Amino acid sequence: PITGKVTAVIGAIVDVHFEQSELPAILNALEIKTPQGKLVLEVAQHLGENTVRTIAMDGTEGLVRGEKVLDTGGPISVPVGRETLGRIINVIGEPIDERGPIKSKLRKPIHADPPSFAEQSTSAEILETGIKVVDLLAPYARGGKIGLFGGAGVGKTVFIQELINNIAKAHGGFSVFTGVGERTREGNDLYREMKETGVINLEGESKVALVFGQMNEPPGARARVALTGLTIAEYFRDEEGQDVLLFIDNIFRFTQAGSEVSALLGRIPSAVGYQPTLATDMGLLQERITTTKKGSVTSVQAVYVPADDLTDPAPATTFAHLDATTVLSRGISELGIYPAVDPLDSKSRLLDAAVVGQEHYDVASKVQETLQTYKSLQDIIAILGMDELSEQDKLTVERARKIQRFLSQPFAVAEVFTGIPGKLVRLKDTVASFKAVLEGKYDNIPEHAFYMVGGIEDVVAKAEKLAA
Amino acid sequence: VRYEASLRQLEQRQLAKSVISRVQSELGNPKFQEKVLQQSISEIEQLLSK
Amino acid sequence: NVIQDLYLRELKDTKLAPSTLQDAEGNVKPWNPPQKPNLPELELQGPEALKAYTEQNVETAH
Amino acid sequence: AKSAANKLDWAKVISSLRITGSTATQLSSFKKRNDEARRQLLELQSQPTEVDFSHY
Amino acid sequence: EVSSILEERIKGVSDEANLNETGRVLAVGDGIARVFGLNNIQAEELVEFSSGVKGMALNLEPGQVGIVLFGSDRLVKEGELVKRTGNIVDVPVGPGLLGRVVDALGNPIDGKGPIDAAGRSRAQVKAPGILPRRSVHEPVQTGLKAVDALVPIGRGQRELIIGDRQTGKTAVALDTILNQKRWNNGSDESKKLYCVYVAVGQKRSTVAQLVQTLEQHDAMKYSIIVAATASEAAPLQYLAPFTAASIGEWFRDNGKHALIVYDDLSKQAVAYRQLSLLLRRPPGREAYPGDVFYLHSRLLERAAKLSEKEGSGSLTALPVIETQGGDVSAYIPTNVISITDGQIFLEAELFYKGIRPAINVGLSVSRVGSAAQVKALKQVAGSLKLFLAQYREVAAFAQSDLDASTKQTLVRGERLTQLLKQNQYSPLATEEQVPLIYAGVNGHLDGIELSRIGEFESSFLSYLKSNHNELLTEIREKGELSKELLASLKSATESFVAT
Repeated sequence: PITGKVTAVIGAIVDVHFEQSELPAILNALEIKTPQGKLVLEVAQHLGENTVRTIAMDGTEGLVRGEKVLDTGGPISVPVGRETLGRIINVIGEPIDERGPIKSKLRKPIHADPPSFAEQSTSAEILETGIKVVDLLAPYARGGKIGLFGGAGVGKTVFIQELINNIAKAHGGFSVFTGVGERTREGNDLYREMKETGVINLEGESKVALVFGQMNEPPGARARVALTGLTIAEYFRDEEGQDVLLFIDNIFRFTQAGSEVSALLGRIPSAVGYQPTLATDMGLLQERITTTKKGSVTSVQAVYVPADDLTDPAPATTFAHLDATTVLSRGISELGIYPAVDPLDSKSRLLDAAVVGQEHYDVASKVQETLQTYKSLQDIIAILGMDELSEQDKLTVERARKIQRFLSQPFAVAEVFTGIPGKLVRLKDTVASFKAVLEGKYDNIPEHAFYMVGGIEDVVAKAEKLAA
Repeated sequence: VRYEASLRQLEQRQLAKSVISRVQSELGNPKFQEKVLQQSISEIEQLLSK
Repeated sequence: NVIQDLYLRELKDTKLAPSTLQDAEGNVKPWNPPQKPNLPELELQGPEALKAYTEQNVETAH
Repeated sequence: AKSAANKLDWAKVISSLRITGSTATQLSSFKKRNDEARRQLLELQSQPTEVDFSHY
Repeated sequence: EVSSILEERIKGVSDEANLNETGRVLAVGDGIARVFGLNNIQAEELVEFSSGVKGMALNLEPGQVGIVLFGSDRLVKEGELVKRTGNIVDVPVGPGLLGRVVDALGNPIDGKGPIDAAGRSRAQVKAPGILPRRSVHEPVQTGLKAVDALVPIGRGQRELIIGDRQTGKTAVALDTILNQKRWNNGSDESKKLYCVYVAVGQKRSTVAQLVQTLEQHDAMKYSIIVAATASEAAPLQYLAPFTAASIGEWFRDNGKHALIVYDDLSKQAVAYRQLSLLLRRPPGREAYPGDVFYLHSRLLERAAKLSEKEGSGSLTALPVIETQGGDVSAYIPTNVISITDGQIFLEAELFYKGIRPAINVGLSVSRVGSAAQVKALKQVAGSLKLFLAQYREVAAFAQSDLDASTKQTLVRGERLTQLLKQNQYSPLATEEQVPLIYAGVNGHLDGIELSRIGEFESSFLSYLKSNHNELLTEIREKGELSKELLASLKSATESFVAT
């Protein structure tokens, strides 16, 4: 049968010599039976002479040159299904949730060509979210890649959790939290916390499926974690029709993993170290995420900009792919606003006049203008005094400060965590909320009575009790 | 209209795998022998056409 | 081709029967019935309001 | 008419400008303006009231 | 139905072929393959692999030939049989490509119909010599006032558009394509441009929205789209502008006027960089290969206003450069700037600061642009570029004592700046642009307070048409302002100003 003997193990780059006229093909998966389990090697070259050069996805230590290898015949095929819901699965597609063999339906190759130009969705759609701040100034979109920027563990994880809760309401879909380069310590917290906030019920419903990819995993296997997660999503999209949302951890560590694999492959590094195949590799990852006829993946990515240099190529390539950026800030969180999101900092291309309609746009623009003027004004207004506010100026200062508290609304996931009942406010009702505040209908109501509240209608009631 | 177009695509992929199934059936047969003979005489004709 | 023969035979001998009407329904919710919200609310009903308004309204400033 | 309503509305504004004739008249003007503005968007809201079955 | 189409496909692949040579792959990976045999290979031939993909032979060596895989690495493998296509890399070119998105090879990726193409033509072709060239003389109008007199552009003219990433960079060019429908959907075929939009390195989803946008503005029918998306493989991207330029040349070599927008050549640079690095050629500056200059220059100079001998062909080139981190001294951009004639730098600060789009005119030049302009749009716009480079100075030193003269300039300048502003996908007719500029030049925007400038524009245009569209018709046909037209406009502008 198709067998070959290990003929090198320089690093984790294992060259395998296969018997003639039985040779693998590029991107095939080879499996070496080991007392360690298996080593999954992915063929990334043909060196000729009935030899190939492959990379490994598991640690290569103790390997003996001459072990028989068996060829899967194609890229790693990971089980996918509705059974994969609420299962932690490692990159080699095996359960690490230790809830035993996942009941495989179909398995599918990790490399999967991005959907055809013909099957692209010709116009954008707005993925509804419960978060009002999001729903005004950077509305989520179906298909899209919306890249989170900001703090970490400041509620960052919880923000992601909130989205999962929301997703269940929004569609009832699934999610896949894919963590690339994830601290195993951080991972423990995420699993226990996710169980605790009930987005995973090991005895029940689980929207999120977990794929955790530790940093201790080989750099090649770190690189392939992302493609594996995407495959799970595609079963949801294509084969359950669902609109789903796939989180990725650091895409810096996606880049980092890739750069290393190139260097291991011996390719001449491209500018600022990053792989020469930087553009194409990212391209495959971020073009396998889109709205097909069947469904749409939507991807939230975490961009850990190195040296906070937006000039750096790794951020630059990411920013090209991104549609919107949500810019969580700790300054804003320190103003007591949960969402942590800094509204002015966040920028979207999904917020557009045509897209959300003129009314939504006009409301948003006004809300932006009020806040924008307010922040700048408040700088010297604080120093100068509020008495140096004109009638026009104090109107804006008033309007803005009412918006500022009103933006914050508790999160369902953090109902426990803050202690305050969550607020998930529908998109239509969000527009309404701001329209009224713009017309200052209920602006005369205390700031604390607008602090940590839901939609305008909701806070009419709360205003009465809070004031009383 | 959407489901109709989708059904044409679904029909196409179902009927695609039925062709594959028929391919797997034919190459087992001594059509495997007889069509090799057809190729042989065809190669004779082809190679004479040079 | 041997393929051409194969196809012809295959196609003929393997006919896909159309999908059940219910499955089509599953992907497309059927019909829409007349909207019929009927009568909306009364408009400025009775001169009861009018008598109140005539008496009430006299508050015109200079 | 709506053109009547608005010409007389602004006429009453410039009459009230002199001797105030508005107190709660303008609140009536606001109500008629509201629904009048609704009707123009209603008339623009209208699309063909019958399903297409020639092409579609 | 599905059965008939399938049966049709089989009937359409009936019958054998006469194969006459092959080579066999030895080593492959890193997207290049080394083939044994093919001693009859032409240089830069197209080869077809057993896998079915196509590649361009790059290194013909005595013992090996090194094909470069035009995408698909997965399917290619060692000991595969590579057969010579027998032709140098060519792409179908012809009239029927109008209203067809195609990929680089010429496969319609919109899948709208089968290709209708007059010929196929080799990807690299010699540029028009000095001798068959004749200088520009016809305008291209973009419907953006600032562009159409402050940054004038003609036909067959190379004219760089440079600026910062995803400021709807594409939209600036898109507006030109849309504006061209007053000659493209305009009957005059001696005024028809046939415009090609090359989308390189862009999100396949985004491109589909763009295509849909173009089909919303019913513009697809006068335009060709070549597409080489982000997903699409880097060697395909390398050949993507060149192929597109071939398609353009067929129109050009009919003598017909055309335009090609190469959006974004910055993504071509990254592609050639990838290709070079994977061919392990020595890394050039900024890791962009040392032959990068040649790559852009060979591409750029294949567009041009041909001479009367050649039937006055034109292919207007607009190459769109994405300044990474807004670095206007970056190696690839400076190299492009030197090749291109004029640049249309766009300023990010202004874009954020209330112009969408915001065409900075300080760093926009057009080397020979003004000679292609309509005489009316030279007369009305006379020295306005100078004036607004006096405004540039004025606001430089405004932030200080201001002379009443300086204040007058500042008031004119700021207000003129407001007038320039325009919003995406709202173009202005050539006729319409003439009075608006006349007004501002004749200082009637000192007469309009800054807030009401927008009102002035729309109202003025409505006024002009109602007052006398006869004047506008005159400027439309005459295309110059006689003393009478100048007076009539002075009188008319004064008339509108009053109301």
